[PDB]
Amino acid sequence: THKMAKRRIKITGTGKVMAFKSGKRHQNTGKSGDEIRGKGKGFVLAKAEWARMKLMLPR
Amino acid sequence: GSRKDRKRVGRGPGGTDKTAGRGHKGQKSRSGAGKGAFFEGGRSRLIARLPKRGFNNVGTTYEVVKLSQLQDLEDTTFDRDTLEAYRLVRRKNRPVKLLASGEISRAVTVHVDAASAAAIKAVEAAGGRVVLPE
Amino acid sequence: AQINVIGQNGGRTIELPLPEVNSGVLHEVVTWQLASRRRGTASTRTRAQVSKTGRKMYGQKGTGNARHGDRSVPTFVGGGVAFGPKPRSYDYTLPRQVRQLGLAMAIASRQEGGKLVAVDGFDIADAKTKNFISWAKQNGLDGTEKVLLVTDDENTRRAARNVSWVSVLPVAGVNVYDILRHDRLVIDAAALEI
Amino acid sequence: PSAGSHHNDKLHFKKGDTVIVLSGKHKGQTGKVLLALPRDQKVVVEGVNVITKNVKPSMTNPQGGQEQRELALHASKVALVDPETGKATRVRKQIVDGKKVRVAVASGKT
Amino acid sequence: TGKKNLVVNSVIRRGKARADGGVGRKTTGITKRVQRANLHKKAIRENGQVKTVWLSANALRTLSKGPYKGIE
RNA sequence: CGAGCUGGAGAUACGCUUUGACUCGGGGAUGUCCGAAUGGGGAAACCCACCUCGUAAGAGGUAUCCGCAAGGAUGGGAACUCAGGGAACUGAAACAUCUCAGUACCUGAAGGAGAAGAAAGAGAAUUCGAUUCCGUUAGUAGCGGCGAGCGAACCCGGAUCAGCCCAAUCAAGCCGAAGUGGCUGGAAAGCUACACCUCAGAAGGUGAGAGUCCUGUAGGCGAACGAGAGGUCGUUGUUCGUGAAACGAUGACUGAAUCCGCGCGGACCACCGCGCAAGGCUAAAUACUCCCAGUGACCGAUAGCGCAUAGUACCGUGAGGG
RNA sequence: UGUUAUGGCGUGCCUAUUGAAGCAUGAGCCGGCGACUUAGACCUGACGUGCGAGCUUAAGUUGAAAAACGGAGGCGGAGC
RNA sequence: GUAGGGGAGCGUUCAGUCCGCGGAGAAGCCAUACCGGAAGGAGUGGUGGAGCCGACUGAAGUGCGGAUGCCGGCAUGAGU
Ligand SMILES: [K+]
Ligand SMILES: [K+]
Ligand SMILES: [K+]
Ligand SMILES: [Mg+2]
Ligand SMILES: [Mg+2]
Ligand SMILES: [Mg+2]
Ligand SMILES: [Mg+2]
Ligand SMILES: [Mg+2]
Ligand SMILES: [Mg+2]
Ligand SMILES: [Mg+2]
Ligand SMILES: [Mg+2]
Ligand SMILES: [Mg+2]
Ligand SMILES: [Mg+2]
Ligand SMILES: [Mg+2]
Ligand SMILES: [Mg+2]
Ligand SMILES: [Mg+2]
Ligand SMILES: [Mg+2]
Ligand SMILES: [Mg+2]
Ligand SMILES: [Mg+2]
Ligand SMILES: [Mg+2]
Ligand SMILES: [Mg+2]
Ligand SMILES: [Mg+2]
Ligand SMILES: [Mg+2]
Ligand SMILES: [Mg+2]
Ligand SMILES: [Mg+2]
Ligand SMILES: [Mg+2]
Ligand SMILES: [Mg+2]
Ligand SMILES: [Mg+2]
Ligand SMILES: [Mg+2]
Ligand SMILES: [Mg+2]
Ligand code: NA
Ligand code: NA
Ligand code: NA
Ligand code: NA
Ligand code: NA
Ligand code: NA
Ligand code: NA
Ligand code: NA
Repeated sequence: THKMAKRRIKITGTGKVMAFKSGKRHQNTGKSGDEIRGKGKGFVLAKAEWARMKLMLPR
Repeated sequence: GSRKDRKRVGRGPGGTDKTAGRGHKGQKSRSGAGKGAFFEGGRSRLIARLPKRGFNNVGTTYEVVKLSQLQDLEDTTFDRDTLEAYRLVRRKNRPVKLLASGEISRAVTVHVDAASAAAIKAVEAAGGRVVLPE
Repeated sequence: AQINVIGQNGGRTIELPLPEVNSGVLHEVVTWQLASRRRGTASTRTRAQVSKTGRKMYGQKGTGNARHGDRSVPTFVGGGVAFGPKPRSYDYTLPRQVRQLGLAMAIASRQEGGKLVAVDGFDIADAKTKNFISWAKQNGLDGTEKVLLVTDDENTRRAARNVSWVSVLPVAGVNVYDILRHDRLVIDAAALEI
Repeated sequence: PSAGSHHNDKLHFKKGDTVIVLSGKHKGQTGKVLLALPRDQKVVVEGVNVITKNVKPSMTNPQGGQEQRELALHASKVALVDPETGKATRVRKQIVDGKKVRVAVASGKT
Repeated sequence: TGKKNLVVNSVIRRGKARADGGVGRKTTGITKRVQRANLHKKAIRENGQVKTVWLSANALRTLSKGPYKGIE
């Protein structure tokens, strides 16, 4: 599904999920401090498998 | 011969048959039958709900030419743009980039399409000249 | 290391594939070959749509002791087949390097027993056939073992028609299955050879 | 149901040629050709004698009995013989009639 | 039917919501998606002899100015 | 072609056949009645007419739509092609878009093929250069309640490759090499001892298993003579769902120029570049298969077509089933 | 081996279920028919083989009692 | 030891190859107290009247007690 192409999960060297933070960004924001500037990286060692299977080929 | 001709001893293994096993009821117990549309993708099970977009472009991809390919081995048979096809850098349709990875002193000349700063301050530093299109 | 029977004399040319012939390697080959021969043939009405039958039948509930809809289904004597034979191909392309290696290894297998070559067959002299056999009887070719001739020249083939003695092979159309099929082998011409 | 179609529906003999029985019964026994049926490959020859009985219900004085009749054969013969044995006549020629051809093997007397 | 070329044969018809707004709204939802056709008008015209056939308004305006293989 | 023939037909009688019977090819002559059915009517295979030519019998003509005439067409076709019209279940684990899908069906037209076609193009190299199809690009670019999911094109390779004309050998068929004895047997083509052919060891039949018994195959021969514009409004196509939305197309209103011209190059403008509509036709490469031949790690009759013949018996008012 | 008397012991089969000899489901008997397949140079992994820092063609052409030609292209090779 | 995963094999049809068997008689059917760890295999006899084992390898319309399964035949209810 083409959506997966612009979705944080790119193909890295090793082959794992490139994620960010889906905590709260746009709509609904105006509390806490650096919780907003927390746009780092994400990695999951339990949903990589069932995730790269819709984009592994089109790396 | 044609009768003493065996197999690779571990090439093709017998196929899996589901009929008869004195205790085989293939698939789950319930909710799995004549229905192959479950899938593992979708849009609510670990997929969507994720907050991205970015912006897709994909313009020009260059061909990495490891410095160790030019230097190290080989006897400089000139790079140019035709004789370099035989240097295991056959791609076509895209320009060629020079990058620095091998550290070794040797005077060679390089004729690619684009090159990196370090590469230029690496080839000339040991003798040679990198020529780029006008 | 096989010397030519009639004409010159060499045989030291052509390197032999290592090791000393490998069964499985010919296995992969023959299999592929016979596979490219199998023809697409499957007279079966697998589909329930392909056979002649209506779509409605008896009532779902009611009649009792039934529960069927059409009469073309696999459970019915006369209907269609469940997962039957479809007309397909099964012709792949076994990697070239491996086909080249094949017959090399085949000849190899024949260079350790029944190997035979010959330049020029002036002995043949027209069809006749008879003098061809007489010829064989002067080349260890009793007619007890199966043989394959892979030589050009029409006139020579024309004079070669039998079952147990030899076999004709136009324009060096070599084939691991063929050579390994017959016992002795008669390369004769040095076209593909050397 | 096929029958005799296996051959090109032609006979290698006529209805007045002396022929011998090759294989089967009456080996070597010869006779003349009475009936020749090309399709069913049947040939009547005064040799193979079979004592049959014609059933006559009500045909004016039935009087049942065992009459003497012939039995047909297939290509189970050898058409035309001269050296006292079978032969494979082919060689064609002519004497005074160019409109018809003849037969022979190594002899010429058919 | 008209005179020149073929006529009638018409297309479908869509219907959206939230028409306009503050420089581009949210989006356009379609709701309609039904299909219709278009008819035409005739007139009493002759060609060579006494005829009536049909005459589209377009071809009428066009014929009145120039007799393209025909006459009022 | 050279002795037989007298249809599947089992039987009987009478008969036809060297003045070449049948059979196999190839042209003619007879073809009632119905059926596009067409003299009129008609619940098809029936009923009723008139006119003309005439020895009564009988034959001929008499439908409608285009033309001076000749002539051609309304009919029928399994599938395939183009066109007019155009679903729903289903999917989105509900459902309105979107998918299903321009699928199914319907209808019109035509052929052995159609469609398409000789640039107001593709495209970004100041390039290729009719169309179609195949491979690939690539499942990329892109579309999408941005969800389900849908999905090009250019370059390149390959099948085949032409642009010219208006307005101002296959069907008959013949020829065709090479075996005898003895033995088991009801009967051998098998066993056995010798021999031969082989530009013929494909195959079928013959009392059983088959080179040399038969028909044939390799090969050779082979006829009278028969074939080969723009814009606005409503919408749509292409990947394009109103999105910045071009362009093509069309219904309704309007309505330009033509040589310091016109269109296009994803609103628009300048520059730049490609191309010149509103006229037409046009092999091959492509699809499919009723029909025929050959072939099959295709069936061998609860299979294989439904049928080792039957769309029959049988069921239904009927379509239809079988 | 067959048959039989007597003793001991002994809750059909399947399915579905927490739990079946179940008074839960199915089924008269036998015969035959009858259900995890096939496709897409697709995706991913195990095994095996040929090559190896390179590894392979597709359409097609020419030949077919046989197969070779065909490198447009795809995967390696640099990532962010 | 159920769901489930893993391993080694039996059997059937077709195919290639090899060794062959068959009128003094194949396959198939029928009997049997033998062999193998299972799937199974073999000897002998009976029937039969044409074809078919074994080994190796390849490919599947490949193994039935069930589905109120499909077809067919024959039972029970009863001499009611
Ligand atoms: K298993
Ligand atoms: K069971
Ligand atoms: K591997
Ligand atoms: Mg920031
Ligand atoms: Mg269950
Ligand atoms: Mg449950
Ligand atoms: Mg289903
Ligand atoms: Mg999906
Ligand atoms: Mg959810
Ligand atoms: Mg009941
Ligand atoms: Mg059937
Ligand atoms: Mg009439
Ligand atoms: Mg439409
Ligand atoms: Mg929308
Ligand atoms: Mg649209
Ligand atoms: Mg427009
Ligand atoms: Mg049947
Ligand atoms: Mg039956
Ligand atoms: Mg119990
Ligand atoms: Mg009870
Ligand atoms: Mg119960
Ligand atoms: Mg229940
Ligand atoms: Mg017999
Ligand atoms: Mg099955
Ligand atoms: Mg049962
Ligand atoms: Mg009951
Ligand atoms: Mg029953
Ligand atoms: Mg009583
Ligand atoms: Mg009672
Ligand atoms: Mg009573
Ligand atoms: Na990246
Ligand atoms: Na934002
Ligand atoms: Na004849
Ligand atoms: Na749905
Ligand atoms: Na139609
Ligand atoms: Na518009
Ligand atoms: Na039977
Ligand atoms: Na047994």
